[PDB]
Amino acid sequence: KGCSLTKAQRDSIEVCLLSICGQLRPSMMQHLLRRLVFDVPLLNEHAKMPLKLLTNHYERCWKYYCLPGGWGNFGAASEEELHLSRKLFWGIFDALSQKKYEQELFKLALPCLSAVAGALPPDYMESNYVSMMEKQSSMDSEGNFNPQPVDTSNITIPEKLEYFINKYAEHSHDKWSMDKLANGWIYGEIYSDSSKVQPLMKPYKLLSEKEKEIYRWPIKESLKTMLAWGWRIERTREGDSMALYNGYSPRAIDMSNVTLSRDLHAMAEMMAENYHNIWAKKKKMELESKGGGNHPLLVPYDTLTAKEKAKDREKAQDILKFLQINGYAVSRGFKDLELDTPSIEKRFAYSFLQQLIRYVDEAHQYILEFDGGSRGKGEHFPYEQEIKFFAKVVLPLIDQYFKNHRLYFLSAASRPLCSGGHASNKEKEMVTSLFCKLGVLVRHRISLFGNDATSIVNCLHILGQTLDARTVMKTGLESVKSALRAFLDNAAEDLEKTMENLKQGQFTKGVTQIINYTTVALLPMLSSLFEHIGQHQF
Amino acid sequence: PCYEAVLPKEKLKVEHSREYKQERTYTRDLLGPTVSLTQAAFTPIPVDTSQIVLPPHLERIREKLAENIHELWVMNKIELGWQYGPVRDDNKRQHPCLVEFSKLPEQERNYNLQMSLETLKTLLALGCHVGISDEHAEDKVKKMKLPKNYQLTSGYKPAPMDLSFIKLTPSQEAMVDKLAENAHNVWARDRIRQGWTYGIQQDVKNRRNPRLVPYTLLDDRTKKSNKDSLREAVRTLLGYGYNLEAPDQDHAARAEVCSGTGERFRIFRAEKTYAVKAGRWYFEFETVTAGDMRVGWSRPGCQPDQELGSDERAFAFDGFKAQRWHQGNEHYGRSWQAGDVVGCMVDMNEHTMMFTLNGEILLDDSGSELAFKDFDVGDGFIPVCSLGVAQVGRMNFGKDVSTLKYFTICGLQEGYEPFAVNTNRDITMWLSKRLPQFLQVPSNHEHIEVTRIDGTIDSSPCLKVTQKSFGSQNSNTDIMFYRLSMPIECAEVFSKRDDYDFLMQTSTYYYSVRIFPGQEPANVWVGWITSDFHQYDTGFDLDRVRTVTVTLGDEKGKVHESIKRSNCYMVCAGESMSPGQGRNNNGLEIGCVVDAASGLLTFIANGKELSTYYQVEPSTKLFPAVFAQATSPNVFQFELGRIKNVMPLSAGLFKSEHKNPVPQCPPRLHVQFLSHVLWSRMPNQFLKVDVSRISERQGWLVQCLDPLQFMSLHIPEENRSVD
Ligand SMILES: Nc1ncnc2c1ncn2[C@@H]1O[C@H](COP(=O)(O)OP(=O)(O)OP(=O)(O)O)[C@@H](O)[C@H]1O
Repeated sequence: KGCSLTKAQRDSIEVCLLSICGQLRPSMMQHLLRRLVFDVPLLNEHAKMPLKLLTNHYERCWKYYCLPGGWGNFGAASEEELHLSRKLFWGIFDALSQKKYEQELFKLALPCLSAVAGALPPDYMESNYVSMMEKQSSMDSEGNFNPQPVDTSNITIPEKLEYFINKYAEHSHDKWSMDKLANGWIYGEIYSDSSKVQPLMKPYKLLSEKEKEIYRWPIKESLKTMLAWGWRIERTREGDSMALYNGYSPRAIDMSNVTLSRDLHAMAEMMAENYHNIWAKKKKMELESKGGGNHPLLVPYDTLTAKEKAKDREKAQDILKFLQINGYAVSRGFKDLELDTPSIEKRFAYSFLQQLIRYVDEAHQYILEFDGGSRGKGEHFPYEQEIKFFAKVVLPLIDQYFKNHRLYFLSAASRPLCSGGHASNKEKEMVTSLFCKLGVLVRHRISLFGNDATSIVNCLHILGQTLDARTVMKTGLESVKSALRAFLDNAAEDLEKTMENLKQGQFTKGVTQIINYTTVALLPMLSSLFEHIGQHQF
Repeated sequence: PCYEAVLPKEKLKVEHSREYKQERTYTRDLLGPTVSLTQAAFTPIPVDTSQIVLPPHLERIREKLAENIHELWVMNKIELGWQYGPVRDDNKRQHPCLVEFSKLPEQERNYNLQMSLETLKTLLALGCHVGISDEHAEDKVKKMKLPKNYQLTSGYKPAPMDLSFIKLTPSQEAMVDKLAENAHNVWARDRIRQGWTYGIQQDVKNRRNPRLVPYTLLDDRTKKSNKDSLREAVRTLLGYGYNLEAPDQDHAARAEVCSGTGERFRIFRAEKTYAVKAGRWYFEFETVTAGDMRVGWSRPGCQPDQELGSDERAFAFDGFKAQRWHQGNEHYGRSWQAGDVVGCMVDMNEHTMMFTLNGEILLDDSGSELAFKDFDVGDGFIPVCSLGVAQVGRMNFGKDVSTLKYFTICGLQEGYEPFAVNTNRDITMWLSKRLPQFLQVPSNHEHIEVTRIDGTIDSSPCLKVTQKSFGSQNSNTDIMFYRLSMPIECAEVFSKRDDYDFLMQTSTYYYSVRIFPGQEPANVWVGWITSDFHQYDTGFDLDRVRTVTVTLGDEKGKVHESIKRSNCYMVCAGESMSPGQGRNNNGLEIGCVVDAASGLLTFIANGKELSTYYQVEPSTKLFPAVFAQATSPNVFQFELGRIKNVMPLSAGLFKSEHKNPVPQCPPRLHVQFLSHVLWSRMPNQFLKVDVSRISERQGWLVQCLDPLQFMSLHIPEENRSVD
């Protein structure tokens, strides 16, 4: 993303990153994907390399995202990868839609978008749950780090936590004293740093009252930033047992040896980025106070290296471990109220295909306006960019999506693909409506097509032999049935009039254009329809 | 009597307790793990519906719904000839509930109303949502006429609008049928609450029921009873227009979780000495049932616990997925149906293997017929197969060439020889052992590590258990069972600075176990076990230990003595802790003392004598043992020290050190752990036993008349015996 790079330097970086990311584990790059989902939709000259890298990733690891199990060794999706991939796909799709047509940019973007579409499962439920403190503000384009501190001074702690930090204050003073012992300080009456004599050999019952507050207040802010995210923390009988049992040499209960659960390891590391970002906030403020000497460690925590990050993992781990040592409980900030799985709209393919419905109906209205303006000599319309986008991406993307997901649309959870792949009946019938409506759009319009009619016919006939006609005439919306029957009947009289004109004239202007459309498209189209009908017994 | 415990259509037979019997080796039916027989106990499980709240349109539909439907059921009974009368007796064709709901007992009327409520609420609880198609449907009142004579005494005409108009879709029909299943389950709940269990016939004297049986096994006539009530209820409910919308029906796969213990498969193979090192060989495998079976060639080092093809030991072929198996899974061949033969071929000299299926040679994804291209000779190859849950298979080693049927069409002309081409004696075949045994912890074992700590002048000799793979991924946490190799022998006849004389004449022995800090002790159990202990469970508790109480009584019946027998005598450290979290200061020290003269097993923890104590029979071999679940890299440690006035465990264990107060840990003593990686040898010849029904008067006859013998090798220290 740096700008001063030369062309050769840029190319070297591109090829290096391409090779590395291509040969890396699929799970590793989701961290970078989290920045790619935010940087790609700008689609500047810089986003080209992200487009290649996304293409290669999804072409490599489509089977991982497509199969619920994926590769057995690689694992399976985490569904936040699915959410970010959905957002990436929709952002590229819509942004490319509203930007103007550049031939090279569009040819390069097509494989990427059409590969994300193939990788994403069609039936993908939208995750009704959302994230916390999305850090796209932190990974700001200018400054490269905005260490925003989450506000926490609104919540207060109860008397249970009062006793908790009291006992942890004894406990932290205990490590104070054992660090003292391991360092070499000794008991005396005078204060000298070299002599290794601290003025604090007097016990806890007399211990100074300022000295916990430097443990209390930071840890207080720590527990309140826990409780700000939604923790409802309670206590068990272990603390009651402690109370019942009821400058000095302590002993430390070994404490790293106990291993922690997966979700709370993630919990500690996320609270760790929150508190490391607060630390980097004060450090950055100190940096503008100085006005120079940029601190090298001001880089995002996702970009920090592990050795220096141990500096806050040790406190995260030990503070949580002593949290259930003093017998409290951990709670997730929120639990989902309801999952809206009945919604067929919750499927990825549903929202996607209705977006196709709106875009193709837009194309229908345009081609109507282009037919009304085709009686004018110059078809200089503002919608040429829209039709170029359509016939160059969306219809080729339709081709890609269906030739990636043949089985899902053809399977209705009948018996093929015992893993699943159910395309619902109404989803199927509206897909058939899209097919017939595309056919209506493309009929007798080859000449206006800038040689794109070839690709149009390719997508048309592959859709012709990839249908669910049996399902549609056993179940469907009868208005959709009427539309498809009207399309097939319009084609029916087209065949008759093309018998006529070709028999009165053995050799082949609107009638010339439409008979050319016939002789070059309907014969493959009729072959595809009849062969599909005769192979699936429709 | 035991004859009436048989399931109704099931037929009583007397069969072998174990799977296998005496028959020809090629006709032998190898059996995989059986499915767990959880269906033996018929426990009704009606779904609770108290949480279900009825929609307002259903409260203000179901009163007249209920009244119409009981008027219809009294129509359904007057169809059979059922008449009203003052007397309650059903036999005399008279019954005072045939009258209108007001006149009939309001208690039975209310039971009918709330069972209609239960039906609707249970439809709601099954996800069977209900949506009225149109309110005009219940605005309009269509009601078929009924003559007075065909009708009841009341003038009400129960016949609703003509029911032939409405039809119920198959999925709705299915859910409603299993709703009726839930209804009969509620009836069974009531019967069990009454005290009324399954039998063969109506015995008010014995007070059992015959008809208590699962619905899939339910009797026909009552089957049609619930069918007719079902028909009536759903037909009326649809007639009132209250259309019910089916909940989504998604496929679910259980894939045979029900099985005996955790065994997923059983591995069958020949003897290691029969390994082939050169030449070409052929054998056959007949699949009686289609299933998750694997057949092929394995190396002598194949582990009975791991699945075939996962490691480098074995080469196998899978049917259903059509997958070759060696160091991974790749696509090959097709799936087999029941009765298919899949016999294998191997060419050792050019190092190739091929497969067939009913004669035709299976091909790769490519055109290559070669199942596995090239491989090293190694130490040899030996036939092997894997049988899954509820799977039956047969192996033919070609002792008789005529029994190999597809060999002639394919395999013979190429030159392959039968595996048992030239053998006068039958092949000894080895299978995976089902019952785990205690064996020495391997050094290569990556999960369990044992350190021997020499005892200094101030420290007792110690054995400490460590997990090397703790904290790493792919590591599965499961309870491990550990014991000490040498047992303590109790006295044969029970008698009914320390003191040197007392320590010399005493027979009490002591060992202690330290649970290292970080290993929470509720997962740690300490005590003694006997040689009979062979139970492997992922979840172990002191309640489920096997025990029996033999009571020997005098002539009139008084129990003059009673004995407790159990293989496990163990205590938990979690309960042993008196102070909660008071153990994290230093590792807790369980101590066990055994008095061989009196057979008293008492435990001392942290200097206090725990209340739990055991009494064992004379001459009982007790193995020191510790069961623990790992929560830390360091789990626990054995300590062989001696407490005041007690003889260390070395004196009890070793005879040559009987009178040596100094604790010792000789190299013979070692820590063993329970494991499943062991083979078993199937006997070449079995006992000939014939069983048959002589008559009803004479019963089933069992007869064994010819003797067989085997010489058993007995390991003294382990109290074991093997052929
Ligand atoms: N609560 C009730 N309200 C109205 N009629 C009832 C009621 N219970 C039983 N009857 C009548 O008695 C008949 C017998 O019903 P029921 O099935 O309860 O009989 P049972 O001999 O107790 O046997 P079981 O319940 O085990 O099948 C019913 O068909 C019905 O005519």
